[PDB]
Amino acid sequence: MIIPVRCFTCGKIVGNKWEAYLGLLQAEYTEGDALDALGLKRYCCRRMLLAHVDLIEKLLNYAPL
Amino acid sequence: EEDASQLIFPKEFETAETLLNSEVHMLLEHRKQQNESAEDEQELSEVFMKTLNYTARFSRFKNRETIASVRSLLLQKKLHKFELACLANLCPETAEESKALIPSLEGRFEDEELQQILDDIQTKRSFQY
Amino acid sequence: AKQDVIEVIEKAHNNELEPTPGNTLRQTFENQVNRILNDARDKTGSSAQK
Amino acid sequence: HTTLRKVTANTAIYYDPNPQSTVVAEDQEWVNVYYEMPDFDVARISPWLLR
Amino acid sequence: VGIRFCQECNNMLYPKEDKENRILLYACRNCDYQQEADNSCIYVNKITHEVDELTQIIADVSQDPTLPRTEDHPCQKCGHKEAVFFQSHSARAEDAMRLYYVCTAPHCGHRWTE
Amino acid sequence: DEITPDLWQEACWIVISSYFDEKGLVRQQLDSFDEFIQMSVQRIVEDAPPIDLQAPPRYLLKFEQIYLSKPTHWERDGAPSPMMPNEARLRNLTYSAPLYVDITKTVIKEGEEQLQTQHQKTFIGKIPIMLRSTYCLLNGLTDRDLCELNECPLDPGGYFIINGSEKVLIAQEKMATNTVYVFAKKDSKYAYTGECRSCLENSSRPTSTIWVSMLARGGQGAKKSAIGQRIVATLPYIKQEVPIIIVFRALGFVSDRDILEHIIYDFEDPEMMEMVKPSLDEAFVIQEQNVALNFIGSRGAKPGVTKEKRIKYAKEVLQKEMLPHVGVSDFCETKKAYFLGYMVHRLLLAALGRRELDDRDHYGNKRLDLAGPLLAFLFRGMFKNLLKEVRIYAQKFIDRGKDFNLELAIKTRIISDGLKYSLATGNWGDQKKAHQARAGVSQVLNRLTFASTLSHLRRLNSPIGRDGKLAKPRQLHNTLWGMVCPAETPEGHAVGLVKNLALMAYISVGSQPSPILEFLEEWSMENLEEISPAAIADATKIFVNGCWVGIHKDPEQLMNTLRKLRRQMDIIVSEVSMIRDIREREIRIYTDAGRICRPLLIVEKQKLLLKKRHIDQLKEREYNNYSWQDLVASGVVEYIDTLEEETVMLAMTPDDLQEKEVAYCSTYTHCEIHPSMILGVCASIIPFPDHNQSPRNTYQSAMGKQAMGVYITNFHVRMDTLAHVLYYPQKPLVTTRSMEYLRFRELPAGINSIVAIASYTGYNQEDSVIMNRSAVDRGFFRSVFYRSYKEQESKKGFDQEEVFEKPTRETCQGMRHAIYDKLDDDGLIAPGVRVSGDDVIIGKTVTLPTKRDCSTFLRTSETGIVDQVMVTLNQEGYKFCKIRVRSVRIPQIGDKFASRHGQKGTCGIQYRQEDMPFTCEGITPDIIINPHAIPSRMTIGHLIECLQGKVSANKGEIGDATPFNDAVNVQKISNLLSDYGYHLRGNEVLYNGFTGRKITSQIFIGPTYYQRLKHMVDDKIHS
Amino acid sequence: FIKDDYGPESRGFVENSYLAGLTPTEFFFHAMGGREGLIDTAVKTAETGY
Ligand SMILES: [Zn+2]
Ligand SMILES: [Zn+2]
Ligand SMILES: [Zn+2]
Repeated sequence: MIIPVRCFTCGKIVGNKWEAYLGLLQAEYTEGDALDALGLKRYCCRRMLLAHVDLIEKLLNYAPL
Repeated sequence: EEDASQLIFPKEFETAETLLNSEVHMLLEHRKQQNESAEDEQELSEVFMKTLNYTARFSRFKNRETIASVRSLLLQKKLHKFELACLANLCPETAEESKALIPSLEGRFEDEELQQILDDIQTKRSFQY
Repeated sequence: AKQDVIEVIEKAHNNELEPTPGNTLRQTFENQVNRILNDARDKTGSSAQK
Repeated sequence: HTTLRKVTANTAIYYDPNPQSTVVAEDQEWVNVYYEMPDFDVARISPWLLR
Repeated sequence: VGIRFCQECNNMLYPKEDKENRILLYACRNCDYQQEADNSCIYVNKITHEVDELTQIIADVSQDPTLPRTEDHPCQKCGHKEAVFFQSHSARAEDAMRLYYVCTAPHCGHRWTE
Repeated sequence: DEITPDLWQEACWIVISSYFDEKGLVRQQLDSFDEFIQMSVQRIVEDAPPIDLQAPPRYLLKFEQIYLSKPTHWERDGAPSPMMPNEARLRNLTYSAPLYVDITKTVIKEGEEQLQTQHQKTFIGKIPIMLRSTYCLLNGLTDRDLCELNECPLDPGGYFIINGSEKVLIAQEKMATNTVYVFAKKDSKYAYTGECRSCLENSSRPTSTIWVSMLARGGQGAKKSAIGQRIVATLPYIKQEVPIIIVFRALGFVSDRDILEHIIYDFEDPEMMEMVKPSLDEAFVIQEQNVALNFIGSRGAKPGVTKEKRIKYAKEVLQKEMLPHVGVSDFCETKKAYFLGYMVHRLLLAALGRRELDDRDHYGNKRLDLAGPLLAFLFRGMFKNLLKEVRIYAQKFIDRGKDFNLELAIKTRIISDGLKYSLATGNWGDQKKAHQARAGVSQVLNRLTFASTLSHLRRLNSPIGRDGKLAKPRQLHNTLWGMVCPAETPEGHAVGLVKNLALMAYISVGSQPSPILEFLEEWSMENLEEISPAAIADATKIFVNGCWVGIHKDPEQLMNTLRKLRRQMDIIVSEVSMIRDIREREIRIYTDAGRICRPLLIVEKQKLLLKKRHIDQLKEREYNNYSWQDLVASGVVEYIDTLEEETVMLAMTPDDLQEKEVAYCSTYTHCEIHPSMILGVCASIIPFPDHNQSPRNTYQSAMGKQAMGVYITNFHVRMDTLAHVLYYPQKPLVTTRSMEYLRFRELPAGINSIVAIASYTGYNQEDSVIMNRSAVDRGFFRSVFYRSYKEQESKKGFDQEEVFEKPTRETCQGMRHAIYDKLDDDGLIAPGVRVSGDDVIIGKTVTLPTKRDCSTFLRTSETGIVDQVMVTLNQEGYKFCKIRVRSVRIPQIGDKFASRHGQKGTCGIQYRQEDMPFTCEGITPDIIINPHAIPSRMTIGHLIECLQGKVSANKGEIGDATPFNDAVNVQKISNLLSDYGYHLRGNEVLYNGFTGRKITSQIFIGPTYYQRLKHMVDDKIHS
Repeated sequence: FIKDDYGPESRGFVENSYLAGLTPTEFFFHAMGGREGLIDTAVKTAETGY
């Protein structure tokens, strides 16, 4: 549902990078360019950000109890 | 000591003639009609009601003409009376199915002739829509 | 193989192809084309193994 | 096993009033010589044919 | 091989033979009208049925977009290069493999086989 | 101007985007129901026979109009409160709307005084409403409103909620009606079959089929051999086979020449004439029309005692029972004969071999019945019984002389329960009726995954019975191209019987043929009644829904005008299809529903009608009041059905038709937008399916449905018996363009994995896989499991009733050893309590004539925490509650993991990060698969996908997975990878975790997308 | 494909390897061949087990 805390392969933190990843996308930066800025040299971590879906956005639409 | 596959059963049932599930429904309907209106008696037993639903659900024929035609068609052959109702009630799709379900047929029926009999039953059995 | 199949098709188109005594023209044409395609797969496949 | 169907090309039922008519022109040349011998011609012959 | 209808009731004229005049005449049964037959042929039957398909091919297939078009063979009586060709559609001739050409001109409708 | 090939790749996908934006993925479900609820329901009521009651007092009851209101819930108070679709699922009640009918009765008591009363909006009953339909509460609502109602905006709908269960009406293929088909069967006593099932418009009477057979030459006899082959036609109500020639005599064509005129159009051809001669011999003795009517009535089902009755019975059978579609009145003898002659004429062509036999599997000969057409047939069953109930109820009232109130006469239960029964159990028709039922339809909607839900809605079923048995529905036919997905098919005995609709393909909703019929009259078209039979020899035949409208002198001009009208959205709708059988001089126009068709770009003079300006408007499709419908209006794109696709040329891509060194075909009529659209919902998500083996693509279709993931967004509010939701459903690195339309990107059902294909420690066989224990500890494939428990306390018996309370050991006599501290004072466990093993989660007791415990324990021994508890009142009004138990399943050695293609592989062993083979950069693969699977039970696409995934991740761009995109190539991907300091083929040097020495073989490692299948070891063992 | 076409591509000859990628026409023809195998495999197990 939400971005994982760290890469499942090595263990590098990726949750904190999600907030900056989206901010860079709207800043006219390329999809791959944003990953380099965050400091994801390994392709395993770049996977966690390049092709991630934030489903919690649609779940938050529904009102709570 | 009795087995249907080997055509062994009490000698009393030999004189009896088998009946189809759809045909029995007609007999039950005749019994139901008279009891309901002809005479003022107690309601029919639960056993009678249970078998009526079973016959109606598994009734493979609409009217008596279809039932009579199948009965006449199978009577021309050497089919045993036990197989007469069992084959019609089961309605095997193909000859191979009937022999496995009915071991007796394999004794005196070939793979080709029987297939020409089951398909005839298919042309008689009526579907809902 | 593709060119050979066309040549076989052309022969049948012009009635030049002669059916084998043990088969008819329509079936004979299907046999000749099948061998050309079947042989190509085996020949190309064998080269791949090497 | 071969039948007449596999060896026959075409068939027709023609009408010839008299035995010598042979309305079919092409076969008139060869039927004449064969028919000279009165084989089965001892009496009337039906004017039908099954060539 | 053909079929003829009488003028009285327009019914089948079965072949009948008379013993007096010894002439085959097509006579109706229900109506007394009878007419003589000049063909002297009752019917024919081609066992191999090697009937030419040119008469069967319809001239209106020129406008068909699916049928392939080849300019190698022109029409005999037109000279137009374009000509639509296809194989026999008859199941009887399915065993044989042949090509039938039809002129692509709007009104020619000529059919020929090479 | 024109679309350049360098830009066609982006342009082609833009038009497809508009098609799904306007139509959608469930348009075929909604459209058919909309037609059924808008016109078919009205037609059934309007076409109802008059109700007549007699015993002097005459009562005539007629239904004037039908009024339908939006769904509402009727409680004990009876107020018409709105009933939201979500409420239906939670309360386990059918989602439906009330049905109202206007009834007008005229009563005459022999007093020469007629008076009538008006009944406004009589409560006839109710009709289940398909979700997202015109009458649904969620039609035309913005995404914001749907969330407020606890409904997923991405959910396409198109199903019925019955008793809280979502049911989808599986389309059932049926043989097309009002069509002549000639088939050859070697088992029948006759050589050829003139089968032609004829029915009127939507349905006025039950379908009637007549087989105009032709006796085989095998039989030999004194007279049979002479005449040889004769035609025999069997009437629907005549047991014996009567000669076809006698039928025409019964119509009124006493003259024998007229019989040949209708059958033989070309008198010059003698081959066909000889075939009809023997048929005349049998019917020759019957010369008078009355004798022919007498002859037919002799073998009738119920022959009349008197001679005159036989003629009347035959007259009614031929007029009404026979060929209902061509004519139902008493002045259609000429029209009926012409159609009958055509059937014989069609038989003659097939017998002589000049016409090819109709293909059994041809989808043009098969019609698809959706929820609309299916429910339309069902609605007649209850409505017909509804009149009987009114008649029977009034019968006892009428004979007594007193008027009968209508409120009691109309039965609501039959209409309500009648539709609800079959839609729930799945057995069509009436179980009271003594006939065999139809099982397998209205199945439980598969909500395991969003892709599975989409596939189920578009699911198709092959015909059953004689039609399916004779044909080969399992075998894949050529007609499925672009209409039914070839790869997608369930694996097992029922392989190929169940299929899925193609993405772009949709089934015709249906339309009235009246506008088309009127169009022909004003043009050169001439009806049969006006012309003589001799004019049919040269002209072309025109058919409208299988009806003999009449021949046309010039076929080319009319079709060109007809084509223009279709492209211009004139009186002829784009849905309508016109078929031009050039080889047979037959023009067939079909307007009935159930016709599967797909859009196709129109090509004129080897030039696409779709220009750059059209794409430019589509690029700005939003805020410009431009949609897909505009494209059809401009005539750039139209719809082609299976029959019209028969005589329509297609081009794969514009590059094929623009120019070629050797012209394969210089006359292209239509061009496919993109070939990949042939794939279905489950097949579309597969990259490089062409690179993949056909069985593997079919295998994935089954695995894809079984994959666990986020099925919808509003999962928390709803309660489902089985629902698996993934912790981190991540969109794939390699995605197909069609994936966007499926919305699988928004709701994926898998997690990518850096898969190194190697044989590590020999713990993975052909069917196995090795995981990374450290990765799972970080949430590699973990998912939640939801099981909903339902229970209601109902007063079934006056003496004994169910109640909800704590089953105390003292007050309760019979009980099972378990912990009862979990239950609260109300007998329901509150949310947030951990439950493990055998534990009571809901308290229920029966006051038997002291109470006996009948509570419900956990189905399995799994340890879970209750998520939410719901208390409601069922339809009967009794207290009813639902509770969802939530458990967390950690992937282990017994779980089955499957790639996007290939056979599922169980996790042979889990290894820690240290034990896994690390590369030079320190990247331990998340999953290791057996290399020996790749050869046979796997595809090279896995290696290509790994290569694409490595490039996609390294370059930070989502790869394109178009099956037939020439831009993407293995060599091109390899070159891109080499630019990022990686092997062009993706091979890497992996250092063994146990021993640090380099492995001699360089392993191939890449981020391959993977999905977790529902099959888990915990479920099996816990059972 | 044009009417009455007996060429390699028209009749289902697949000249492209899995690695190279099959043409749209070949993909459907490949599916038809694979479908027959699945049907045969499904019935083969049922008959052989009997
Ligand atoms: Zn990482
Ligand atoms: Zn006459
Ligand atoms: Zn010409």
